[PDB]
Amino acid sequence: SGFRKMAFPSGKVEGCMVQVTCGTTTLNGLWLDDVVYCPRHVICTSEDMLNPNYEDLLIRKSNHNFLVQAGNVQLRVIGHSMQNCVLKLKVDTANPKTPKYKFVRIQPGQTFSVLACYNGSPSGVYQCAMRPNFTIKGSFLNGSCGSVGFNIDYDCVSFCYMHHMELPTGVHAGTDLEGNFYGPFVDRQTAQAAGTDTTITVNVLAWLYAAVINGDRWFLNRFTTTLNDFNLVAMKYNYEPLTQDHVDILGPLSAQTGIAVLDMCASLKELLQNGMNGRTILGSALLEDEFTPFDVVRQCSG
Amino acid sequence: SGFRKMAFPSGKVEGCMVQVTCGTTTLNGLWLDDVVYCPRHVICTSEDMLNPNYEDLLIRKSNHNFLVQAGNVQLRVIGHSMQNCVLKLKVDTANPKTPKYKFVRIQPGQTFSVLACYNGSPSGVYQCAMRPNFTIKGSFLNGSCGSVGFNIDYDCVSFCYMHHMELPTGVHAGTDLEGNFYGPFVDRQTAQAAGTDTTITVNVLAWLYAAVINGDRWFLNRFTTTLNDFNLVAMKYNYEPLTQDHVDILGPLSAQTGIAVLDMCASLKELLQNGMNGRTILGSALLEDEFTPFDVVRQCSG
Ligand SMILES: *[C@H](O)[C@H](C[C@@H]1CCNC1=O)NC(=O)[C@H](CC(C)C)NC(=O)OCc1cc(F)c(F)cc1F
Ligand SMILES: *[C@H](O)[C@H](C[C@@H]1CCNC1=O)NC(=O)[C@H](CC(C)C)NC(=O)OCc1cc(F)c(F)cc1F
Repeated sequence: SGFRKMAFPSGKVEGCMVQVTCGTTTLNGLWLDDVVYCPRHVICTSEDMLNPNYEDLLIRKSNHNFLVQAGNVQLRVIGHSMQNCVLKLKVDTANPKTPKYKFVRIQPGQTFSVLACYNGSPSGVYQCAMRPNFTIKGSFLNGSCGSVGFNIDYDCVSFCYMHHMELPTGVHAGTDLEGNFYGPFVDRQTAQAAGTDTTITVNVLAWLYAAVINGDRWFLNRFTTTLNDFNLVAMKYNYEPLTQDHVDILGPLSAQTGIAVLDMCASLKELLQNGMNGRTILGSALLEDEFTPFDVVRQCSG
Repeated sequence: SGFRKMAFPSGKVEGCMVQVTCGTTTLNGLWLDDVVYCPRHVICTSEDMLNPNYEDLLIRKSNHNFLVQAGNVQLRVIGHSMQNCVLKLKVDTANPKTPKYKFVRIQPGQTFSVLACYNGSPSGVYQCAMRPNFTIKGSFLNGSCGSVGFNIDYDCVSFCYMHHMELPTGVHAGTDLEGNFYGPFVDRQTAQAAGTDTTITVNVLAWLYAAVINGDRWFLNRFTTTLNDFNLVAMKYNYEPLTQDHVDILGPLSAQTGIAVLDMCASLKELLQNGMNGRTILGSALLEDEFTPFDVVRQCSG
């Protein structure tokens, strides 16, 4: 009973967070086996940030320019390299707490847990969706770079995000763990604009199924719609098109509730056209689009 | 930048969760030093649940009736006792991962992180407030009992909640770690009603300060109010009275934003009387009351 935005338990990742210092710049790194991963802008200084030439900056560095601190213990850096926008620091000690892990590059609309960290020390955990415009709506202050996002599946941690920057609109941008930015962003100290965002339709439908599973039924109707006709209304309200692949993904939730997917689409259409009229769904006065179908199944039951 | 509902990192608690089995009943326990804490209704059966006599049920049990599983390892139960609504199981092994910890009984309006668990295995983490009617709005399924709520302060875990039951309205009730229920509830398989709930005024004000710190200023006004006059309007909208102690607690946030507390009260009064007119605050169309002043300061900065 109840439905909450829920993060994965963070213990397996907490044991991987370290502090990386280069000069007067300190941020977080991810320590897996004998490698530490961190954002390459740790090697920048005050005037570098505007438009840094990272290959030049890195060639001017040596191993002893990097300070890695794991709790109170200093780790010796014995090699360094740059891969896209991430720095990889080889250290003399393999992390004894390295979980089973993978690196994954996620698609827009997928969610993950963020372990916000400062100075190598975890601060809090929360759930984020990769927006269609490749930003996330996080909570990050100075010193948070190198915090990572992840999913957990049977004690295997899939890392999918490393934090690098904030945009002027207060949203956030970063890379996969191979250092490739999500979206068009670059790691420079400049105001960068994201594309216009859209609402993740398949997630809104998943969340309406969660509401029914939890006993919220007031928005259902007897009407039905075609997929093409639903997507015409979706365009008008800046919702992503719903594909047949999305319909199939909602299959299990549709089977558990007995509500056909295109039936739930007819409910969403009426909610988009008439509003909620002062009612709420799962406690929300706005339609929620940061729960995937997987998130709903993981948390709901019978 | 950004403001998110954020849980504490859960690693220190994950290493304390075990499975407790009595007969065909399985739930979660908390393993600290050589004691396992769990809800006493683990010793109930099908017909016991309606109105169990727990002292009778426990006198009919012996140590070997309790199965404790820590991961794959079985722990030997070498003693047992009941304290209020919690069972305490002495085991032959002290938990090597026992954090520094305290047991605390919290006041309504305070928040904590919940580590939802099933079969001794952590499932997810989320933040909850103890409501004025001593329920929490959680997400708990069959098998979740014994999941705990906690706060963390400089690597000391303060445990404040253990989960025992759901109410017919879909909210949740439980005990402190000494086994005393929050609120009037009892651990019987019966429909129990909570008192009428009210909104946590000091938390709503804290969250309005978070919005200003984050650049949301549209709800401010030039007007001001007295505390007595604010509390007359609070009663009309089912808000808790604001005390001078609450005003003092909001001191730091007021000093950082330059907005006097009674000035922010005048904003809240106008929001209560006129609504938001289709605008949002920190992404919310409803006023949020599950962030304490401490939560805001912990997460916000300059
Ligand atoms: C790394 O810790 C930090 C995270 C930021 C800091 C505040 N909240 C965050 O998420 N990342 C940065 O500070 C990056 C460093 C660059 C070298 C990549 N810069 C950044 O986020 O700048 C944002 C920015 C910059 C300019 F110039 C603007 F005009 C607006 C703006 F939002
Ligand atoms: C323990 O795991 C479980 C947690 C519940 C199960 C579903 N969601 C939860 O949070 N606790 C219980 O099942 C307790 C056991 C009692 C012996 C304390 N019962 C319970 O929650 O019942 C709720 C209930 C009971 C009756 F009879 C009703 F009519 C309504 C109702 F909500």
